[PDB]
Amino acid sequence: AENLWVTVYYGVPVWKDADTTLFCASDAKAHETEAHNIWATHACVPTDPNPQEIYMENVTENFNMWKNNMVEQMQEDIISLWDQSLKPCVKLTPLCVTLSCTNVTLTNVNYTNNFPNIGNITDEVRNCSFNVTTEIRDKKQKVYALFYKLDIVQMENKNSYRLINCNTSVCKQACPKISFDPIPIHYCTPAGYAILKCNEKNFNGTGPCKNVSSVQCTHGIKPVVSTQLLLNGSLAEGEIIIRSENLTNNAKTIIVHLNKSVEINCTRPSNNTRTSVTIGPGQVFYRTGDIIGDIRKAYCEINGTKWNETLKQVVGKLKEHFPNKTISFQPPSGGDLEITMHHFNCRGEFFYCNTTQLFNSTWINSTTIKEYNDTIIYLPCKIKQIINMWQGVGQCMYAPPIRGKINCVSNITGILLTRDGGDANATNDTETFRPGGGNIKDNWRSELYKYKVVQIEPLGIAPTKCKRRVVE
Amino acid sequence: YRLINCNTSVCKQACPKISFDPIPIHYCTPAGYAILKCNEKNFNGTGPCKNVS
Amino acid sequence: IFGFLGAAGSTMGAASNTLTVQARQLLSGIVQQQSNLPHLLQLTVWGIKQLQARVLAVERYLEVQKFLGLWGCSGKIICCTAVPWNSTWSNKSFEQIWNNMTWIEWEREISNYTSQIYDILTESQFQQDINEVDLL
Amino acid sequence: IFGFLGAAGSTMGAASNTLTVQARQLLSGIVQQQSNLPHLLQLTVWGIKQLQARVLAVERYLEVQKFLGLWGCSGKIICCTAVPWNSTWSNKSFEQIWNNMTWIEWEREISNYTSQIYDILTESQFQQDINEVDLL
Amino acid sequence: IFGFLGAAGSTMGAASNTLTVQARQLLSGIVQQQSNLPHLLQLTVWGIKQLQARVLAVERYLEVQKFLGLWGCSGKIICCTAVPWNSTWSNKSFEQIWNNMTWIEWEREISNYTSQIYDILTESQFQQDINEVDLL
Ligand SMILES: *[C@@H]1O[C@H](CO)[C@@H](O[C@@H]2O[C@H](CO)[C@@H](O[C@@H]3O[C@H](CO[C@H]4O[C@H](CO)[C@@H](O)[C@H](O[C@H]5O[C@H](CO)[C@@H](O)[C@H](O)[C@@H]5O)[C@@H]4O)[C@@H](O)[C@H](O[C@H]4O[C@H](CO)[C@@H](O)[C@H](O)[C@@H]4O[C@H]4O[C@H](CO)[C@@H](O)[C@H](O)[C@@H]4O[C@H]4O[C@H](CO)[C@@H](O)[C@H](O)[C@@H]4O)[C@@H]3O)[C@H](O)[C@H]2NC(C)=O)[C@H](O)[C@H]1NC(C)=O
Ligand SMILES: *[C@@H]1O[C@H](CO)[C@@H](O[C@@H]2O[C@H](CO)[C@@H](O[C@@H]3O[C@H](CO)[C@@H](O)[C@H](O)[C@@H]3O)[C@H](O)[C@H]2NC(C)=O)[C@H](O)[C@H]1NC(C)=O
Ligand SMILES: *[C@@H]1O[C@H](CO)[C@@H](O[C@@H]2O[C@H](CO)[C@@H](O)[C@H](O)[C@H]2NC(C)=O)[C@H](O)[C@H]1NC(C)=O
Ligand SMILES: *[C@@H]1O[C@H](CO)[C@@H](O[C@@H]2O[C@H](CO)[C@@H](O)[C@H](O)[C@H]2NC(C)=O)[C@H](O)[C@H]1NC(C)=O
Ligand SMILES: *[C@@H]1O[C@H](CO)[C@@H](O[C@@H]2O[C@H](CO)[C@@H](O)[C@H](O)[C@H]2NC(C)=O)[C@H](O)[C@H]1NC(C)=O
Ligand SMILES: *[C@@H]1O[C@H](CO)[C@@H](O[C@@H]2O[C@H](CO)[C@@H](O)[C@H](O)[C@H]2NC(C)=O)[C@H](O)[C@H]1NC(C)=O
Ligand SMILES: *[C@@H]1O[C@H](CO)[C@@H](O[C@@H]2O[C@H](CO)[C@@H](O)[C@H](O)[C@H]2NC(C)=O)[C@H](O)[C@H]1NC(C)=O
Ligand SMILES: *[C@@H]1O[C@H](CO)[C@@H](O[C@@H]2O[C@H](CO)[C@@H](O)[C@H](O)[C@H]2NC(C)=O)[C@H](O)[C@H]1NC(C)=O
Ligand SMILES: *[C@@H]1O[C@H](CO)[C@@H](O[C@@H]2O[C@H](CO)[C@@H](O)[C@H](O)[C@H]2NC(C)=O)[C@H](O)[C@H]1NC(C)=O
Ligand SMILES: *[C@@H]1O[C@H](CO)[C@@H](O[C@@H]2O[C@H](CO)[C@@H](O)[C@H](O)[C@H]2NC(C)=O)[C@H](O)[C@H]1NC(C)=O
Ligand SMILES: *[C@@H]1O[C@H](CO)[C@@H](O[C@@H]2O[C@H](CO)[C@@H](O)[C@H](O)[C@H]2NC(C)=O)[C@H](O)[C@H]1NC(C)=O
Ligand SMILES: *[C@@H]1O[C@H](CO)[C@@H](O[C@@H]2O[C@H](CO)[C@@H](O)[C@H](O)[C@H]2NC(C)=O)[C@H](O)[C@H]1NC(C)=O
Ligand SMILES: *[C@@H]1O[C@H](CO)[C@@H](O)[C@H](O)[C@H]1NC(C)=O
Ligand SMILES: *[C@@H]1O[C@H](CO)[C@@H](O)[C@H](O)[C@H]1NC(C)=O
Ligand SMILES: *[C@@H]1O[C@H](CO)[C@@H](O)[C@H](O)[C@H]1NC(C)=O
Ligand SMILES: *[C@@H]1O[C@H](CO)[C@@H](O)[C@H](O)[C@H]1NC(C)=O
Ligand SMILES: *[C@@H]1O[C@H](CO)[C@@H](O)[C@H](O)[C@H]1NC(C)=O
Ligand SMILES: *[C@@H]1O[C@H](CO)[C@@H](O)[C@H](O)[C@H]1NC(C)=O
Ligand SMILES: *[C@@H]1O[C@H](CO)[C@@H](O)[C@H](O)[C@H]1NC(C)=O
Ligand SMILES: *[C@@H]1O[C@H](CO)[C@@H](O)[C@H](O)[C@H]1NC(C)=O
Ligand SMILES: *[C@@H]1O[C@H](CO)[C@@H](O)[C@H](O)[C@H]1NC(C)=O
Ligand SMILES: *[C@@H]1O[C@H](CO)[C@@H](O)[C@H](O)[C@H]1NC(C)=O
Ligand SMILES: *[C@@H]1O[C@H](CO)[C@@H](O)[C@H](O)[C@H]1NC(C)=O
Ligand SMILES: *[C@@H]1O[C@H](CO)[C@@H](O)[C@H](O)[C@H]1NC(C)=O
Ligand SMILES: *[C@@H]1O[C@H](CO)[C@@H](O)[C@H](O)[C@H]1NC(C)=O
Ligand SMILES: *[C@@H]1O[C@H](CO)[C@@H](O)[C@H](O)[C@H]1NC(C)=O
Ligand SMILES: *[C@@H]1O[C@H](CO)[C@@H](O)[C@H](O)[C@H]1NC(C)=O
Ligand SMILES: *[C@@H]1O[C@H](CO)[C@@H](O)[C@H](O)[C@H]1NC(C)=O
Repeated sequence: AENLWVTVYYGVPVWKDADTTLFCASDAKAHETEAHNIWATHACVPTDPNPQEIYMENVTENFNMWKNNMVEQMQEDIISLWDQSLKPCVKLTPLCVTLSCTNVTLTNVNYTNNFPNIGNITDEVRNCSFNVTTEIRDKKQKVYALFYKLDIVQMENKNSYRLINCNTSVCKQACPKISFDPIPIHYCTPAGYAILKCNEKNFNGTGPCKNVSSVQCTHGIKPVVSTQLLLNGSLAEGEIIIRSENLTNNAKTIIVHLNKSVEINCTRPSNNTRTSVTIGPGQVFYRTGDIIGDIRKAYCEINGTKWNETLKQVVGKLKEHFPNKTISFQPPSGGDLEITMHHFNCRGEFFYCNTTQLFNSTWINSTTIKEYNDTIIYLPCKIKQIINMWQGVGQCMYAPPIRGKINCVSNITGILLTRDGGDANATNDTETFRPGGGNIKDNWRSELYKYKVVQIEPLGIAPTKCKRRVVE
Repeated sequence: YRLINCNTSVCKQACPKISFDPIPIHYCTPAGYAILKCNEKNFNGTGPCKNVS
Repeated sequence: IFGFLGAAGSTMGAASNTLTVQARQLLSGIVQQQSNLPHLLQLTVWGIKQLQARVLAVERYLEVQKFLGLWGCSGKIICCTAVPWNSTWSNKSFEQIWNNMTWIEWEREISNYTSQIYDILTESQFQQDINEVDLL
Repeated sequence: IFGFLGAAGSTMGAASNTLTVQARQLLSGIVQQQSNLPHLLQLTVWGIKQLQARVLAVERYLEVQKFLGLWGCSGKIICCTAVPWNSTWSNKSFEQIWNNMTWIEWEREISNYTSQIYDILTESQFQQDINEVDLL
Repeated sequence: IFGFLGAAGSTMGAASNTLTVQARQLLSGIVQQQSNLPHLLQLTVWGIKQLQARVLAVERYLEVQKFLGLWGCSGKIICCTAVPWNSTWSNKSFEQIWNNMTWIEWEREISNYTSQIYDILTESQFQQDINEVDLL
């Protein structure tokens, strides 16, 4: 008892929660391809080929979504990368001039390979021949170009149009040599901190976790951007998870995460031709010259029966949080373009796919089976070139035209939902959900939901029986 | 006629204040690093140097 | 044999023989590499966070050294000075602490008497050393 | 007790009982906080100057540690070694120094041979260890 | 009698007598001074190239300090641990080593065992004082 003396330690395994700053760590093989990517640029430190998944079993830590500080740092990182990736590129300020458009006349093919039989792209583009100066500022020349209708608005005086963006900002066009390929990114903490990963399978969004696993840093994170549906995400292993801080509250979104994937198949079957027209001293502009050959609206193909199965599963899962209600889906109820659409960027081109017929259903009691046979679901999708991925924090951007044929497949993981309010007796035991919505952060909170940065405090201290010797 | 480079890219006029005179520079490494200097006279591209200081 | 941080949930007594694993990874990580391959990569927003990452590594490790330096237990892993422990911070016995209560809980249990103790150690070291000069 | 620099004018002897307070405050400071709220806050003029402060903080502590590291008694407040005086850097006796001369003035008198003092002190520590290696 | 790296080519036996002169210059350097005159003076490439130089100076030096800290040889140019050489790493007799086996190529011969010697030494220090903490 009387021989209890302080005994300082060093290297004790004790952590306390805090917030730090991370850094990129790209994959070794996925890097050094002379691609000049936007997100995972050449400045990332090479990753560790042998990450350690050290299993701290016998313990408990309180995780939390909707407050994980890591989302803010990487969101700011994505914004900064997107902003600096446009600084070297050229502006488009000489283009804000009145246009003299005309609806399209051309000697194009008529066979059209009409298997989709949905519709050719008449009235979807406008032949607009504007008039801007050449290198010498004293001379102007007439140049014609093809623009989509989403990039063009009319102020007054019909038969005279203008660019849409010219009353809010100026949109620098993308440099043609940089691509938007989503490279996996491994966020790694500086030495001295650590990242805790909750290894539970059926992990609900918040609350304590009792199977914590520690790693030096996280795995690859896809920087893909989307609006209404998650793309190329990481599927959960246990079962379908419904994530929400307050399901009762309807002021926010609801993240739905699947454990069975669904493949999307969307492509643009028509060629555009790339023709370059100078605008001034050392400044060049890439325009869609004249479409030739195949003419069809870009469409997406999705296995219908897989969609029916996934809808049945998610309805079954939501059947426990709303024990007696009736669940049905409806298309987006309005607003700005992204929410009322499906937005995803592929191969340097932005897509706005309607995807209305994917959310027209009513499930009552699972009494009768929706027995139908395999018919693929085809949905239209416009194409937009003057993009504004963020409201006012990002820089408005103009993707250059891409020639040839665009064909990429995505393979879907997550769905964004939103509850709808109602009364007590007015409701007919029914709750309706509408997809769409959600900011960019809502995409990332579906992936960084397992990690929490911690700081090490190796200064332990505890009584013992020592007594440091005296020097005579 | 017109300027040869006014069309290919942008050209700037250097301010007269800044001078192009090459001033000698001494490169110096941070503490913890040493610079090896071969004082051998007939030293071509590579090969061991036995007179380095 | 354990891994890094691999016994935090274990009992304190059985977790007192794996400290070297944690103490061996305070600086040795991945930040030491400059870049994958060298237009002024030092100013890219990705490259401006290593500076925040690198200086945070040392500035977090030095704080450990400063406290170890003054207490006289510098250059050791498990040291022990000769300042009494009057039990007002924790009056539990020898066995009730070491064998059963885990490390994380113990650190939280006295987290409000630390600042008083951290000042006691240095003063105990200093006045003890004053004896040495006043001894020879 | 005395606070920071609380006895800079007091005598030599009475200023030997306040060393611990100043040693503690050699790295602790408000610069630890990153920012009140984190466009381009990384390269903001209030940010570039703050980073310079953190680097200068560690380099000023490391400078003292490195010299005290080599002198063979790392991890102590006061320390005496085996280098006898030549009695020409300061030809004053004991009581004439520790009673009535002050620290600030004392440094000026001896500031003229420190570059010949730090070097000779280090050699003694090295010399002691050389005799020890061939001893056992 | 030897300057910086003076005896790096000399034999094993006579090289040890100049360890200090190659140790005083691990942090001191030209970087101490500020500049010729203090545009973008703080944002020029040398405004950041110099900053990159300072942070590498402390990090590279202080990394070595980490290994000295664990082994218990802190504050000693020459140390003496208690890890018995088992003759597996290199079985040259003592005469064959310190007579005419020069330093620069010495530890390149042992270069496949650095990753384990730097680990077995840590364990030896740990096992020494765990016996001591239950002996006093
Ligand atoms: C979710 O995950 C899904 C699974 O991975 C993912 O789907 C995959 O998405 C990637 C997207 O990168 C697909 O890879 C691309 O496929 C492109 C197909 O292009 C067709 O059309 C071309 C004509 O434009 C044809 O030439 C081409 O034929 C061959 O092309 C490739 C040769 O290796 C090969 O991939 C093809 O299969 C085929 O063999 C094809 O018919 C392909 O073009 C593209 O290559 C680009 O990227 C490579 C990697 O960086 C570069 O090495 C390559 O050179 C191409 O980059 C060029 O173009 C970029 C702009 O587009 C520039 O930034 C580059 O710097 C480079 O630019 C040079 O060339 C330009 C002309 O092209 C020229 O203008 C420049 O000046 C410069 O000279 C890439 O391989 C993949 O196929 C998809 N998976 C499947 C199964 O289909 C999905 O995308 C994910 N979801 C999301 C949202 O991302
Ligand atoms: C995605 O496709 C659906 C069709 O499957 C589109 O819904 C249809 O949109 C058009 C106009 O865009 C509607 O036409 C008119 O709508 C008014 C609305 O009050 C209606 O009263 C008129 O009688 C007229 O039909 C149409 O009703 C509507 N629904 C159907 C079944 O055709 C939808 O607009 C497409 N997505 C987007 C973003 O446009
Ligand atoms: C888009 O408009 C341009 C002109 O505004 C059309 O180009 C004209 O093509 C005819 C056919 O050979 C020429 O005689 C004219 O001289 C062209 N006008 C020019 C070069 O200014 C173009 O055909 C139109 N394209 C579509 C699809 O309507
Ligand atoms: C590009 O040149 C054409 C040809 O001159 C312009 O068209 C006419 O321009 C004159 C000059 O002011 C106007 O008075 C006419 O009214 C224009 N024609 C029509 C049908 O409106 C054209 O305006 C020039 N481009 C721009 C952007 O002004
Ligand atoms: C904590 O989660 C891990 C998952 O990584 C569990 O480890 C798996 O357990 C299952 C049990 O059937 C094995 O089939 C797997 O091989 C294990 N490893 C992996 C990587 O899946 C672990 O069991 C969980 N903790 C507890 C106490 O059950
Ligand atoms: C993917 O998750 C779904 C549900 O999230 C799983 O469907 C359930 O599977 C369990 C075990 O097979 C059954 O007991 C349930 O009845 C299923 N749910 C429904 C509504 O029928 C599905 O099994 C998971 N897939 C895999 C491969 O494990
Ligand atoms: C994604 O969609 C494209 C077109 O929508 C598919 O390309 C078709 O592939 C089939 C079989 O490979 C061919 O018979 C068609 O002629 C192709 N059409 C076109 C327009 O290219 C592509 O196969 C789809 N991807 C996957 C994985 O099924
Ligand atoms: C869409 O998915 C369904 C199942 O999710 C596929 O149906 C299966 O098809 C395979 C081979 O085609 C059969 O062996 C299974 O018995 C089928 N199962 C069911 C439940 O139908 C369907 O083939 C897919 N559609 C396409 C076009 O591939
Ligand atoms: C896209 O979703 C599909 C759905 O399974 C994934 O396809 C599997 O990917 C793994 C990883 O290489 C393969 O081992 C499987 O063989 C693939 N399935 C088939 C049927 O071949 C795919 O991994 C998903 N995309 C990404 C990027 O993970
Ligand atoms: C800038 O102008 C120069 C000359 O005015 C261009 O150089 C000539 O370009 C023509 C094509 O228009 C070629 O046929 C000649 O061979 C070029 N001259 C030589 C000496 O090779 C140059 O291409 C123009 N550049 C831009 C970007 O407009
Ligand atoms: C988690 O804590 C429990 C609590 O004691 C540990 O249980 C003991 O584990 C040791 C390990 O050999 C056994 O000898 C004891 O018999 C177990 N019971 C008791 C009451 O001590 C368990 O081992 C701990 N797990 C880990 C990984 O440390
Ligand atoms: C390089 O090696 C030569 C070998 O001859 C060294 O010269 C000998 O040095 C030892 C110790 O200094 C003397 O005892 C011998 O008398 C020397 N012999 C000759 C022939 O010079 C030389 O000293 C070595 N280099 C250095 C810097 O020590
Ligand atoms: C373009 O299409 C619209 C809608 O079909 C039509 O009113 C217009 O007349 C067309 N263009 C021309 C030049 O007629
Ligand atoms: C194709 O576009 C033309 C206009 O160019 C239009 O008249 C026609 O109805 C469209 N569809 C088909 C099948 O030709
Ligand atoms: C998360 O889901 C589990 C699963 O049963 C449930 O017990 C718990 O109440 C949920 N936690 C929150 C915070 O919703
Ligand atoms: C699209 O590719 C080229 C590019 O313009 C074009 O000549 C060709 O006719 C188109 N493809 C087909 C199958 O017609
Ligand atoms: C999915 O269900 C809806 C109604 O629940 C039905 O109309 C549709 O045909 C089903 N999908 C397929 C591919 O049959
Ligand atoms: C899908 O079609 C329209 C789209 O608004 C909607 O009124 C309808 O109720 C939905 N369901 C079915 C089965 O048509
Ligand atoms: C699909 O619809 C019904 C229900 O399965 C079936 O009788 C019909 O023959 C199927 N269609 C084809 C083309 O096989
Ligand atoms: C070796 O280097 C020194 C450096 O000053 C030079 O003077 C000498 O000529 C060189 N050669 C020999 C053989 O010393
Ligand atoms: C420790 O103190 C608390 C209250 O101060 C008391 O309840 C407890 O019995 C004490 N335990 C011992 C072992 O003295
Ligand atoms: C060990 O601690 C637990 C709570 O942490 C307590 O329930 C138990 O009684 C303790 N046992 C002993 C012997 O101290
Ligand atoms: C320390 O401060 C907390 C904060 O209110 C207080 O609740 C607690 O009683 C104090 N003492 C201990 C031993 O935690
Ligand atoms: C025990 O030590 C603490 C130091 O935190 C002190 O405040 C308290 O007065 C001491 N108790 C006695 C009886 O001296
Ligand atoms: C005093 O120190 C100097 C070096 O500053 C040294 O040269 C001299 O020998 C010393 N005095 C005596 C008596 O040794
Ligand atoms: C000590 O110095 C003071 C002046 O600073 C002087 O008055 C006093 O006489 C000195 N003491 C002795 C013993 O000389
Ligand atoms: C000597 O120690 C090394 C440690 O790396 C080990 O690999 C080797 O087997 C040991 N040899 C003997 C004979 O113990
Ligand atoms: C001593 O080392 C040499 C070379 O490394 C080797 O050939 C010899 O067998 C070794 N002797 C013993 C006894 O291991």
